[PDB]
Amino acid sequence: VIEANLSLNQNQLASNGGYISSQLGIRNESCETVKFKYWLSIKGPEGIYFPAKAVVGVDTAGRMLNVTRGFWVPEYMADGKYTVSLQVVAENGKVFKANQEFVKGVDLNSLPELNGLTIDIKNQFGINSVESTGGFVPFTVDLNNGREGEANVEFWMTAVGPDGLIIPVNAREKWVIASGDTYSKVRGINFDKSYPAGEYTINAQVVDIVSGERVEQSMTVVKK
Amino acid sequence: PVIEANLSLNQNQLASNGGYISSQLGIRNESCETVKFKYWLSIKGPEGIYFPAKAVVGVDTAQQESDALTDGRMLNVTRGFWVPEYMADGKYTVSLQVVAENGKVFKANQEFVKGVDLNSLPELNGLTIDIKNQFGINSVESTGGFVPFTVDLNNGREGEANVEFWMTAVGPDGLIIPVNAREKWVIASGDTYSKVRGINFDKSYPAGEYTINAQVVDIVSGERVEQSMTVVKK
Ligand SMILES: [Cl-]
Repeated sequence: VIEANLSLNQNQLASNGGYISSQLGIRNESCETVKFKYWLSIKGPEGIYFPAKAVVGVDTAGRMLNVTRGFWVPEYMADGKYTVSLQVVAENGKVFKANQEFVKGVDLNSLPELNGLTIDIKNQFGINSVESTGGFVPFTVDLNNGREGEANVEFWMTAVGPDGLIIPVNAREKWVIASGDTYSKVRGINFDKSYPAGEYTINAQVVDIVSGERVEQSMTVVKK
Repeated sequence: PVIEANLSLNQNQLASNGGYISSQLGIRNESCETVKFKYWLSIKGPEGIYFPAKAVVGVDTAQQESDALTDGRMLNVTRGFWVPEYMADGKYTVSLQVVAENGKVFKANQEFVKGVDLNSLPELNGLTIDIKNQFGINSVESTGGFVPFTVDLNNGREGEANVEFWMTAVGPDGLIIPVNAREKWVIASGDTYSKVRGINFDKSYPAGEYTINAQVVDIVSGERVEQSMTVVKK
């Protein structure tokens, strides 16, 4: 019905930021013509959300839409990982999204880290959705202390979902991790049948309580 | 309304060094029959902070377990949490949330502040930020509606303020809808920048909660302040 595609000309910025040029493709492939609205937005660390392209309505009367849109990422924005999202909502309510990530001030293919303490938190089996009748999704957590000295860390997780829900996934834990050691666990969330349908962001936070620096890791699961 | 939830905090104002907040949680069954539900207490704060009220000494292995209340009866529990110094100064929302077995959601929220005054506008060092749902429209019909917001930035500094401003609506299905494009304003000392910007919720947008999120940046100091307001599409 609609196929959305997003390409970024570049994916890695230095700490001072820079310019990213986006190529947007929206294809109406089906037999019927289609009306939709679309826009381009960015999500980043520290609760940053910002627009790159305003809401525009399109009636494919179908064609193929190709648009280039760039945006500046200023130095003041936090170093870390950002997600650019081309979003389309069709007249019938169907939602289509094409996302791409860029990083600022950190390496694209490295684990997030707090000055030598690396944070490896993953959706263990890559389960991106669960049935409306319920399902369970396990996550792996590995905090590896690559420093010469000990790391004093705090860790927790919530599920930020529909209807303003913020569901606890992992209570606040505190660990003193020796040099060279790793804190490892697997933690799952059971999505009970009663939880509302929609998108949940599994939000993991790790803090070095000595430096006071905090790193967040966000992972999406949809309940159908 | 099967369930009635209530929350109170023992204090609503912390210094920048943080502190300890005790909460009183009340969940009453108003229905004529037994109700089964799950409930939890969570906190949302500045800089994208979200955290659960619970802290454990070792490894958290607990499940989110259901409770039940027979006709007329009530659950009263107390929960406390530490707000560490490292957490950003600003406004926090504590939310008691209840999900009944039937899928119905009930919430009771209270706010506290850390390192800022309780009854004062959000501010960037003398530049105050006053952003409001203009007519107090908290929801729109599933068939669509429009909600205007007032924006007033008062520069109480001695020199001019250089700011960047934008708004989005963070909604269901991972939507982040542009509301106000990124603009840069130069505001003289003593002046107020005022505008009105609204968002049209098209009929086609998904039902559920939208957080209208306004962000203001002092582009000289690099400091950023957010203001979040909720609109529900039925
Ligand atoms: Cl205290």
